[PDB]
Amino acid sequence: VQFKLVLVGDGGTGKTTFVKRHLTGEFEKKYVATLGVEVHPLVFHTNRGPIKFNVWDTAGQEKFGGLRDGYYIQAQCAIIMFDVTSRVTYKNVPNWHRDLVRVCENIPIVLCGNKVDIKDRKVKAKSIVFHRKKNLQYYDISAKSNYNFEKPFLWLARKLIGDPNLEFVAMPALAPPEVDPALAAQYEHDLEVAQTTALPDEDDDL
Amino acid sequence: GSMEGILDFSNDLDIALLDQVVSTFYQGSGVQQKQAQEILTKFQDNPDAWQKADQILQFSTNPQSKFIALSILDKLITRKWKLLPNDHRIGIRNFVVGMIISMCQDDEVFKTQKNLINKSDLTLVQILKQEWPQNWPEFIPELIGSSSSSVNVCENNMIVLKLLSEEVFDFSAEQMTQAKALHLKNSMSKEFEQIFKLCFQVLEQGSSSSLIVATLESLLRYLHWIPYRYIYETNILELLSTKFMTSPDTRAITLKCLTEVSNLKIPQDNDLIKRQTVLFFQNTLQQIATSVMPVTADLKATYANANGNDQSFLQDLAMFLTTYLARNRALLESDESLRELLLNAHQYLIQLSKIEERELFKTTLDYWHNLVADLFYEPLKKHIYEEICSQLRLVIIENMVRPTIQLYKSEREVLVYLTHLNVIDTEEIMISKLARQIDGSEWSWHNINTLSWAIGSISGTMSEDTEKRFVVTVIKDLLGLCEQKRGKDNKAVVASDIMYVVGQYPRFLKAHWNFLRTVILKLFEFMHETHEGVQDMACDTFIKIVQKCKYHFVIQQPRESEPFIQTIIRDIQKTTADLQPQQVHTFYKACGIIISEERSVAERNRLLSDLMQLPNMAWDTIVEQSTANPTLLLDSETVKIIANIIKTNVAVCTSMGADFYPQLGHIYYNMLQLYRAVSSMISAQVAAEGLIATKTPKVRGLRTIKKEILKLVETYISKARNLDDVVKVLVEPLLNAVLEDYMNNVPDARDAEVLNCMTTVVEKVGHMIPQGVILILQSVFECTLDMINKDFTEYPEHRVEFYKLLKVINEKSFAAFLELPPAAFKLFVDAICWAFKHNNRDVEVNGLQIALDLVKNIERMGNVPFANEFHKNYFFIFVSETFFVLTDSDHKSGFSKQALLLMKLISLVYDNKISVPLYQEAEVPQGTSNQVYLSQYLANMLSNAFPHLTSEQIASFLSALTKQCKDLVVFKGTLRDFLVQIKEVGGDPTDYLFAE
Amino acid sequence: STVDEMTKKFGTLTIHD
Amino acid sequence: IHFEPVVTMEEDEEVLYKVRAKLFRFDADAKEWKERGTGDCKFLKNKKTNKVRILMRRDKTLKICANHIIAPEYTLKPNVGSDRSWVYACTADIAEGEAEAFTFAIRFGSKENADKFKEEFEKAQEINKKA
Ligand SMILES: Nc1nc2c(ncn2[C@@H]2O[C@H](COP(=O)(O)OP(=O)(O)NP(=O)(O)O)[C@@H](O)[C@H]2O)c(=O)[nH]1
Ligand SMILES: [Cl-]
Ligand SMILES: [Mg+2]
Repeated sequence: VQFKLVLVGDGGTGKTTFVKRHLTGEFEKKYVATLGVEVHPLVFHTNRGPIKFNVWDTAGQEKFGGLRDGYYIQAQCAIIMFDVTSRVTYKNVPNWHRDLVRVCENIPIVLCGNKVDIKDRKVKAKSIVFHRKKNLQYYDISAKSNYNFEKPFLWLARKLIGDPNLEFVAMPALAPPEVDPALAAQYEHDLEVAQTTALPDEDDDL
Repeated sequence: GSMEGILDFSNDLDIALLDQVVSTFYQGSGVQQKQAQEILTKFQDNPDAWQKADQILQFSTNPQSKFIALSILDKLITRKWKLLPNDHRIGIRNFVVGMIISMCQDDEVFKTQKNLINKSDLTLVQILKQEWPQNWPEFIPELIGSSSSSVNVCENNMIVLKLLSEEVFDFSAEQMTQAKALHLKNSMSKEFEQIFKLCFQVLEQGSSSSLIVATLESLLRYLHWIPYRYIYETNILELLSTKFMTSPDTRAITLKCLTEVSNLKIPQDNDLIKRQTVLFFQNTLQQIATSVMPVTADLKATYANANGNDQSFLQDLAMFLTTYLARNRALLESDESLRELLLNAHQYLIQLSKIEERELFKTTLDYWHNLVADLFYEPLKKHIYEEICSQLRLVIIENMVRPTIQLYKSEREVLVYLTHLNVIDTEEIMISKLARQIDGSEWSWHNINTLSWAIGSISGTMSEDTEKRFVVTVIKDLLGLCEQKRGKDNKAVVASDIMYVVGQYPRFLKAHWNFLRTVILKLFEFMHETHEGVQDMACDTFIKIVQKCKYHFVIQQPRESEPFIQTIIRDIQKTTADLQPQQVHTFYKACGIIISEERSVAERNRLLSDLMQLPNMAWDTIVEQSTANPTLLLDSETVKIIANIIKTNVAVCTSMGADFYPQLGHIYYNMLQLYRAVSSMISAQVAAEGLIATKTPKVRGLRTIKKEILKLVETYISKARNLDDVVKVLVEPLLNAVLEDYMNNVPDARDAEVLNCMTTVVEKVGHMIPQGVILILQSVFECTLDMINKDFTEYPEHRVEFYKLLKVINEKSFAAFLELPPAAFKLFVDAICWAFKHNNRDVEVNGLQIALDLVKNIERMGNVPFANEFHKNYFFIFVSETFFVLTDSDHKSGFSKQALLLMKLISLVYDNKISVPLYQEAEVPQGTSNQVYLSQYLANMLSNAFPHLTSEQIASFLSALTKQCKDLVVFKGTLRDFLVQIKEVGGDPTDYLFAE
Repeated sequence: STVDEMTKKFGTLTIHD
Repeated sequence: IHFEPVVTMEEDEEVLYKVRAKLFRFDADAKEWKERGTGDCKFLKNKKTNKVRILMRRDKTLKICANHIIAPEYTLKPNVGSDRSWVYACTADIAEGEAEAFTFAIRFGSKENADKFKEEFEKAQEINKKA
């Protein structure tokens, strides 16, 4: 049970960072522009069984657009992303939506306003109304603070499975194995480096 | 690998190979997929791939391959169409039109390859945008003709027309020049009478649902721009509001059409028009009640069940009802025969407002705000809606959100209006709701929180006597509810809600001192409670009440022996003993609010000294100790003590501002000496341990001391009223303590907060310290610029504060830049342009404003050597650098300010405000005007930067741009037109005559 | 007096059984 | 009369310790720490074997970001930049399936919680030494 998801939006809005957070748990602080598209399987465990999203993370920068709307063919769901600290990225939401629904004429779509962790918000909550007439779900999100970061996938899972009571559930925790004096020095070397590399974001609550 | 064969154009294109790449991309996975992706992008981006497009479209059996072929053609049509030999243009048109016909004639293809047909229709529309109607006057007539021979062709023609309308009226503003947009809009308007006839015939006769839906979809687009007579002088409203609301396949689109009809430009005079507007609403609501669901239906449950497209339909119904009623409900409020319709429509909205869906609730709430505001002001209206409003009261009270912030303010506003409209009804609902908390029928943490937020939200709406009875009843009932419950968890929830309600009724507190004192003393008790959240709630409520009731803490109340602020300060140690540092600072800040209400200077200063007794004693001690042994400052406990002392001073200074000066004077000199001592320790640690030292807890604690010292000085100076003292007492020791330390630290040890502190100093007293501002620049300018001029990412905070500082220096003490040696002034200009190129708005905006202010500063100097040399050296640098970010597609966020700067620069020459030739004696004949030279420079600059533009395009653009340099709106339109034309070949140079 | 009754009651507010 | 009426794999473990934390893994080929998850870190004692493991799940998604025995050989060591974190080597973690080895760092809300974690971590190492 797998579903193709296309993720679109202006360059710099956090599409790749958002997916990476879901794939590995990491927060990538650097902006390395996506070239064309990157495809990543993403599985969630639910009370209806596993659901797999084949996430097509597309490029938002025009000079790296690749096949552009060719990526949308046979998509079964989508996320449109903008950046609440950048008004132009919201101004372009209708353009991305236009190109998307010309190819995908009746799929569930989530509109996400990312980077709500930043104090100086520029796209105010009351300005965000494009989703209303287009029947898109909307969420404030932050890939950095994880605010609402699961909601886009939870909502899409419920639409794709047709079950409004679907919930994410705890994946089973298999018993871990137990525990080579020849590598005592190789690990103490990697450890010495790790100890002397400062952990990031030491001011965060965690 | 092998798949790369399609990239070899010397050989013929093997279609079967193309599909293996295409299939591998779309249906494959992992490494293979990634490889085919890169191969397809390279194939698609080959500037000759379009030549191989008709091959793919003719011989491929894969719909995705043909889609990609059309994308390749799209790139050609939209960017290089006009460069082609005319034969290719005619040929491309012919085999797109022919392909579309063939696909529509094969019913199996028509129904199974919708994506490919839609892509072909859009490609056709791209050709129409290039060729129609000037080179294709028969398109619309021949389209209408072909429609009659086939339902499939007719349905697809509705898709083409839908896309054409979108491209011309909905998405032309930023994609076409103004002239081309107007040309296509007029052309569609010229032939719409024929288009509408076909559309109406289909709707009136057609029986194919798919054809009907496509026709209605195209109608939705037309309603954005067509004149209202096509809607009101035909029978189309009847069809929309009856026939098409009955079948679910047409219901969704028809409702969207009727929503847009509710927005048409319509005369407000004709009483027959008003009848038609009433009639289609009546018909729509009748169809909903008979074919979809009755007024009584539980839409909350239906929406939650999420069957089929029920959620989208209920969303669309909310949009229809709110849109129509916001504009037209007055049409239904006077006629007795329309009263049931008016109230049934509002009852559907009541039911819709019970749906659990945040964004839909905000849509209905926006409407309710519109209604209850009008009922509050408009004579003789509120009685019509009494039953609607009574239900709404319950809806908003039961969906109150946590004081999300925007939603609460919206809910509060509606509920305040509703309370004024019927205060008795509001009060009875709230007391009843509280009864159902006490009897347990509706009890829960969520439900009692929600009701408490609602009760608190209407403060100020009742008379003081009614409010008194109401507050007493609510608090009594809540107090009994808390006693009734068992367990800290339950009691904490209720006790917190009690304090919330109390803090929302300051009018009550001000009138009942004995009660206010009891509340405060109870909050002080809660400050010893360890249950999670209680202490935060107690401190937050404390400062909230103080902000509103401070006057009653600074006067001596009857039956009391002293102002209560004295009593608070007497016991402050016991009261806060169990609080965390942040909570202690909130407490002290609240005391500072009160103390600043004392306008007897000697009493206020005495209160200030007494409040600061404990921090001052702790301070005096570790100023002695820290001095006798700088090793202490490595003791994390001493460092934390120091930081919390300074943080306490910041908190009190935040609330007292100018009144804080006596306390600042108590610590100021020893505080700056501490700043130096801490500074030496940080440097010593980095020297002994390396840059990694700055990550250690020890150095981070030391830098916190420096940052809080800077924040304290910032906070006071930004609020100071006596600026002579700031200049004569504070500034010199401050600059001596911070500037050299910053300049002579390695980059990783420089505190960006130094720049922020200097910005405040310059802002507040910059005009009084010209030598100090020079010293600031000398110490921070070159060394900070070197930190941030290698990339756009390193040292983000220094970046932002750096340009904030330059901006304020340029505003308040521009003479400081005049003293810079020529080499450093050149770096200043480089720094400004460097700011242009940032995508970071927190830098780009300031960079453009500095540039604009700098040009203005220069202009203000008049005809003098420095201004003349400035234009000779830098005028064209600023012109060209601004043009670069305007046109590079990577700084669209700054367009408005880039345009302003450019218009100012051009207007300088246009008004002969530059007194010297901008050229060199040898470049042009003697006597040449700067106007002529500016146009020649810009013509040559644009020709080399955009070599695909014709000389005529460039000349016409510049002629229009310079003519319009006193009209920003028009100037910006010409820039936008230029940005369109640089994306394609062969743009029409007459486009730049649009304004003229 | 109704305010005084409620105030007395408020004075005994507590969150522990 | 008779009226017929209308018609994780942690269950067998004991929770010795539970604390909110943020887990990092060291990417030695990029020389930087990468977050692996934030959530409740639990020491789970198997009731049959009396062996203790660390099981940690991400908030909301509840996906496992740590699952490995608290081996008595492991040694918690401080990170240069933190007084509320521990660094240690793990030779067999199965959060993502196949047992890999990792250099983990785990950070807590306070030095106090980090020191408690240390205490509990070593107590659990003793538990696992006996079994
Ligand atoms: N403060 C903050 N920064 C974020 C957030 N999400 C992403 N970023 C940052 O935004 C920048 C761009 O992230 P990225 O994922 O590459 O954006 P993108 O939409 O994929 N760009 P592209 O279309 O070019 O691939 C990164 O530096 C990232 O750290 C967020 O939620 N908050
Ligand atoms: Cl007051
Ligand atoms: Mg990306």
